[PDB]
Amino acid sequence: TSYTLNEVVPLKEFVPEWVRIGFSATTGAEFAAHEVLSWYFHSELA
Amino acid sequence: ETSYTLNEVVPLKEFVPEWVRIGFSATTGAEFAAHEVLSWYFHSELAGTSS
Amino acid sequence: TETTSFSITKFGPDQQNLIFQGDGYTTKERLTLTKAVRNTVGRALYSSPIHIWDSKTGNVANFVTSFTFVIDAPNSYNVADGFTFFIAPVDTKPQTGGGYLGVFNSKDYDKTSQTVAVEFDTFYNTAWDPSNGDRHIGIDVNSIKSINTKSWALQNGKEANVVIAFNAATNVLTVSLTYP
Amino acid sequence: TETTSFSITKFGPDQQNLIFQGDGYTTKERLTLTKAVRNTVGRALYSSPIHIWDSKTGNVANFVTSFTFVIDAPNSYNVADGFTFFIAPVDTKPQTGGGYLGVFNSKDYDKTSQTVAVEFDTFYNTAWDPSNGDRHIGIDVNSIKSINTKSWALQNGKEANVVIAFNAATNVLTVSLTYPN
Ligand SMILES: CC(=O)N[C@@H]1[C@@H](O)[C@H](O[C@@H]2O[C@H](CO)[C@@H](O)[C@H](O[C@H]3O[C@H](CO)[C@@H](O)[C@H](O)[C@@H]3O)[C@@H]2O)[C@@H](CO)O[C@H]1O
Ligand SMILES: CC(=O)N[C@@H]1[C@@H](O)[C@H](O[C@@H]2O[C@H](CO)[C@@H](O)[C@H](O[C@H]3O[C@H](CO)[C@@H](O)[C@H](O)[C@@H]3O)[C@@H]2O)[C@@H](CO)O[C@H]1O
Ligand SMILES: [Ca+2]
Ligand SMILES: [Ca+2]
Ligand SMILES: [Mn+2]
Ligand SMILES: [Mn+2]
Repeated sequence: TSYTLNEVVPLKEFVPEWVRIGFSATTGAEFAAHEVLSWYFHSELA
Repeated sequence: ETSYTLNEVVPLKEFVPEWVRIGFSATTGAEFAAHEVLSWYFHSELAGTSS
Repeated sequence: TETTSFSITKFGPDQQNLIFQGDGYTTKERLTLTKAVRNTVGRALYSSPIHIWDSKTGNVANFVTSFTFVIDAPNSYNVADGFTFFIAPVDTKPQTGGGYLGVFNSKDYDKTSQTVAVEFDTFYNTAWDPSNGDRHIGIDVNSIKSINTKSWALQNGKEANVVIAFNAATNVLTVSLTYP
Repeated sequence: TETTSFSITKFGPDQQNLIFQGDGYTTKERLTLTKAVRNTVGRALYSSPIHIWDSKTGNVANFVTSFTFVIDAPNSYNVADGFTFFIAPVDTKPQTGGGYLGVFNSKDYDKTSQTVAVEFDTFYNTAWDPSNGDRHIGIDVNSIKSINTKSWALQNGKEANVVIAFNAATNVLTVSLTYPN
């Protein structure tokens, strides 16, 4: 089953030049366990 | 093109920790010189393992 | 040219190249952000800063990340709050929990946040989420109120494969979620 | 499987993915470790820890690094001390300067050191360096006395390209320095 979402997001306008990337998950009154099983990342700045 | 080469068997797991930092060092003493690095590429690949 | 890459196929007990915040920790080869407990926050960041754009040149990076995650709820109705992949300042720390997913603090646009996030939101919060009440994938920039959302059906306990990619030439951010 | 990779083709003024120690800094697209000044040390580390082997499986990583460096001395005769690519504990800090290259403290094996380094040594230190007095490439493990060395002719001010590779299946560490003419 696949779900796909696309959007023009001009990153330069919102984020500092140097960034940290990661994951976040929370619970409140209701809850679930949130887990990540593997991670791949690659970036290329010219 | 003039090349220089050296190969040695060094069993790294007998010497370094499992997690490491890599880098460059340069010194001068009584005599000196500028030491610069113009570009740097690195790639490591550990089969399977964090454990 | 500047390039950063890494891959972690299975997380070991001492993943030193990651920064953990909140209750984030690693167990049984998985990164666990949250336990099925209420009112918690967990986050994990890659250790290196990454260079995403440059003011001298005006250039911005192309990038791609892929991960597979699992959401495991007590049942398919009582599920909250969701999960996020985000890009934030180097000194980023947990923001508000619950519906704010650990990364934002308001439904109003806040330029100070400097955080873009792709969210997998499992709880309907009436003040900002889609009024259809559905579970959804959304894109957030500096606000918990998404710029755009796609309805998604959670599959409790199943591994989901996500690919997020950004094309600097068109400034298009694409996210693809697949239950294989 | 774990991989870490990066490339820096031109260093910028604020290279936040590097940790600088001593005098190291970046100027005009170069990472400068020392200026041509006496008695200093400059070190630069990649900011991420790298997983180089695993105690659970006993597996060791394969890795490759290439870089171009320049040594620029006041003349071809009064040059010291040299340069190093090293692999050390995550909390590595500068050790002795001078002939020790900011990475070791002794001529004797020091098990607490836990660092292995490939040196490009430009000054003959009578206590430990190969007696022929030549400048050389050396592989060092826990000691400034290289376990193996190759004589190298310094071309002052020229770019040198090196490739360092470790093959986990054989435990062979290979070092290649080429001067492009
Ligand atoms: C129709 C109905 O009553 N449905 C209930 C919800 O009312 C309830 O939602 C919670 O309501 C509380 C106030 O009554 C809030 O304090 C809760 O907010 C916290 O939890 C949510 C979900 O985890 C977070 O998004 C928030 O950020 C807060 O942390 C919440 O709105 C839920 C919980 O029992 O059940 C419905 O059936
Ligand atoms: C045979 C002869 O006379 N050779 C001389 C060397 O003696 C001289 O080398 C220096 O000698 C000093 C005292 O004799 C030492 O203090 C110097 O050591 C310091 O500098 C070197 C080089 O930078 C470092 O490796 C050391 O760690 C110290 O920092 C050095 O050995 C040289 C020129 O100085 O001329 C020779 O011909
Ligand atoms: Ca919500
Ligand atoms: Ca020497
Ligand atoms: Mn939402
Ligand atoms: Mn030597």
